[PDB]
Parts: sequence; structure tokens; C-alpha cells
Amino acid sequence: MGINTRELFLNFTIVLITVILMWLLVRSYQY
Repeated sequence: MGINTRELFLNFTIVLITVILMWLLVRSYQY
């Protein structure tokens, strides 16, 4: 982790797109 931004979005941005799609994309409207 040195001189290379956007290198941890996977865990972060996924847990965020997963959390969201969950509360609402799991209900009855997939992504």
C-alpha cells in the first residue's frame, strides 16, 4: 500500500454495494 490509490475499494465498495442491494435488492428487485 504505497503510491497507488484505489487499491482497497474492492472490500470497501463491495461491502457497500452488498449492504445496499441487500436491504433493497434482496427484497424483490435484484440489481
